[PDB]
Amino acid sequence: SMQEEDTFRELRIFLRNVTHRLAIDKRFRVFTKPVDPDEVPDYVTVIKQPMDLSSVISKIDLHKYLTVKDYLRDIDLICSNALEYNPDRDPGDRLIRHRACALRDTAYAIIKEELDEDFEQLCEEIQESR
Repeated sequence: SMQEEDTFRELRIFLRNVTHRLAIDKRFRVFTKPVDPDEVPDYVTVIKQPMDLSSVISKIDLHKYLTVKDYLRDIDLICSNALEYNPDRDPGDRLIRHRACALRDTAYAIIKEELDEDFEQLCEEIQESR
């Protein structure tokens, strides 16, 4: 219905807003474009589902997230790809691992403070009925 649209438009705007607060943050700059294949050749062999804040944005715009839960799962993938790819054997590794976790935990904290539970519930029921 019209009212379902209203709801997803509202969702999309909230998701853009969150992604961009993540993206302007200095610590998270390295998550704002795809790991470049030509510049990191074996990434693709280890990491099967690549994800970064730019492709999250396109996905919002192509209406791929009907819930916040689905959006969070993609932010979580950004983090876990990074923990999975990066060895954990020194301070640079340590820096990047800490930023991935920070990204993930910052996304949760923002959603948690700002997302009305009745709004997400309504998003979930609309998806469950499709």
